[PDB]
Amino acid sequence: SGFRKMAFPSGKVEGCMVQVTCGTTTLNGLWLDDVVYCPRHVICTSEDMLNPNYEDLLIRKSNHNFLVQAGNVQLRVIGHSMQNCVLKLKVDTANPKTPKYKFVRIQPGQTFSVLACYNGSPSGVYQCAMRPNFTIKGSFLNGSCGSVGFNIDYDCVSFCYMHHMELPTGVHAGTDLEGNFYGPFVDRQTAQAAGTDTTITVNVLAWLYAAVINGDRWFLNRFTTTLNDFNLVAMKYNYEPLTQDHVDILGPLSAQTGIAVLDMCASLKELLQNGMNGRTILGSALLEDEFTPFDVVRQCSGVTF
Amino acid sequence: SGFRKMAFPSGKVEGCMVQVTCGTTTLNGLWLDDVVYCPRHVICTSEDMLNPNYEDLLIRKSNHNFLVQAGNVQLRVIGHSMQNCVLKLKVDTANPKTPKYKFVRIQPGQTFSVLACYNGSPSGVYQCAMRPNFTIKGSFLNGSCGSVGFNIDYDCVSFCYMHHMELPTGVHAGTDLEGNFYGPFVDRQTAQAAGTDTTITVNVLAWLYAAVINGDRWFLNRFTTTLNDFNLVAMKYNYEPLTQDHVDILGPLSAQTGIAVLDMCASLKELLQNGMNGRTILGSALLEDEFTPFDVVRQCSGVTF
Ligand SMILES: O=C1C[C@@H](C(=O)N(c2ccc(N3CCCC3=O)cc2)c2cccc(Cl)c2)c2ccccc21
Ligand SMILES: O=C1C[C@@H](C(=O)N(c2ccc(N3CCCC3=O)cc2)c2cccc(Cl)c2)c2ccccc21
Ligand code: NA
Ligand code: NA
Ligand code: NA
Repeated sequence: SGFRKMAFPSGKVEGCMVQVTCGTTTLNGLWLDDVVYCPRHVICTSEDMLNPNYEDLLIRKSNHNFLVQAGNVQLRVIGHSMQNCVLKLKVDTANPKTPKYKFVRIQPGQTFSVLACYNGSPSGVYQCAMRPNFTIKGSFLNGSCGSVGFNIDYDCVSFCYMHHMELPTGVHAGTDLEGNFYGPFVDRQTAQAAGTDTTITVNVLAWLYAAVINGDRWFLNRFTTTLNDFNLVAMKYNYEPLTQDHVDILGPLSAQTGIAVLDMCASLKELLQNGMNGRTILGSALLEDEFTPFDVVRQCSGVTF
Repeated sequence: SGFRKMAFPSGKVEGCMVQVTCGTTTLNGLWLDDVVYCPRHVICTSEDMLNPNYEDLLIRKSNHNFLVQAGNVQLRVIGHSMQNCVLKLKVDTANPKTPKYKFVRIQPGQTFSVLACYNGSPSGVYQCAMRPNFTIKGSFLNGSCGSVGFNIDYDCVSFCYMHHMELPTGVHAGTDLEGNFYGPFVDRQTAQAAGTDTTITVNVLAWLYAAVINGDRWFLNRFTTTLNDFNLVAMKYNYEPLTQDHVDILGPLSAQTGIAVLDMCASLKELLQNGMNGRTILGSALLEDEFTPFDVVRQCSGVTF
């Protein structure tokens, strides 16, 4: 028992992190097989960040202008290319620590672990969600660019995020590993609007199921609702509308607990309308939305990698 | 910017985890150099757990009764010995992935990362604190015994915790790596009192400093206090008394922010007495106490290992 915000064990990813330097600019890269992936703004000076012409900037660079260090080992760069907002540096050595891996583009509301890195060295790991507005609420300082987000299934690492920028509002933006931003963002030092965000309803409901499995049960009530009725409440409180596909995904937790999804929705509706009355659920005084239904089942069943 | 409950990168520890089986009972062990460390209740059956005579149970075991598997590496056991509540299995192979390491006994209020493991395989990592009453609020299922807690400083892993037990209250108890329990606990399936817990005041203050550094400043007030006055409030709210040693440890954050420690104490006093009025600090609606002053500085300054 217990329920924590648990990250994937980071060692398979740690072995892939390198330092990339171009002129005087340094950030992290990801070394998989004989390619290093990093944010393309490695080729910028501070002057350039306001409005970079990345194609013109990169034309000034040759292979020997990219220094890649993996611990104390220098890698030889033999090719470079830009793909969207990432650079791909071909190196003459396959990383011996390459895990089984895939690149995935995750959906809003999905979770992943971040390995925060500086100078190609890991500093910490934490779990977060992709917000409905395609930002993440991370913890990142200058130099953290090229830090990656991932999920692990048994021996296979699915990379989903590469960190690029902090917005002037203090939330974080980045790309998939093919260099396409999540959300409307561009890699330039400019104020940039993020959507209105919303709370990830299916995750809240998953966490309430977690709470019940752990014996926090005070918020269960004698009420039920309908999808339509609940969705009126969701709208008012800036929650995502619930769909039957969400109901289906919550079926395992419903069966495990015996609590019908729409009954748990009725519990949630009462918490939205009445608040928590100075009580807590799984150590939280807010409704928590950074656990997926898959996360709840995996933590509550001890799955390993 | 941003502030998250960040764990240490777990790779150096993942390479030390092994499966230990004795008869039909399986749990995790920690393979360092040519020794494997695990909880001594590996030698029990379910019927033994109510009142184990560990010395008598262990006298029935020889080296060949302990199976140790490191992935599919099967290790040969050439010696065994009990130290307090831990078994030490001497093996004929030094672990090639052994990090630089030390064993430490941490103090209540200090934090560490847990690598939760099952069958010798890592499932997740999360950060937690040693409570004032020497329990931890973890996430652990049957099979998790032998999972360890640690801190990393550059290249050196300081092991501080080995998981042993869930109490019937659903909080967790364990030992240092010399097998001595934190707290009054014994390794037996019996109800065991943990005694009154308290909030780790110096950590709450550290986290308020973190909040200020991150621009969450609404709780700063026009007031100051004294140590004595604050300690009366701490007592009423089951907070640890603040001492000048704690004030000294908070000096770096006080200097960074320009807020004198007793001024921050007065902000904390007002939050204790008035609550948060439906507001949040660093995404929490409670006062958080699982970050040490060293943790805040490390996260806010980007230190790597
Ligand atoms: O999470 C981050 C990463 C970083 C960031 O956001 N940058 C950034 C990247 C490179 C530089 N460089 C390059 C040359 C010398 C230098 O400092 C600076 C800032 C950024 C800004 C806007 C647009 C983009 Cl695409 C990127 C940052 C700075 C402060 C606090 C947090 C964070
Ligand atoms: O975090 C844990 C670890 C585990 C626990 O607490 N055990 C435990 C250890 C071994 C067995 N064994 C041995 C033989 C087959 C078997 O099941 C069982 C329970 C325990 C209980 C009381 C006293 C002590 Cl020292 C240990 C547990 C069970 C359920 C949920 C969570 C947790
Ligand atoms: Na997030
Ligand atoms: Na983004
Ligand atoms: Na303990």
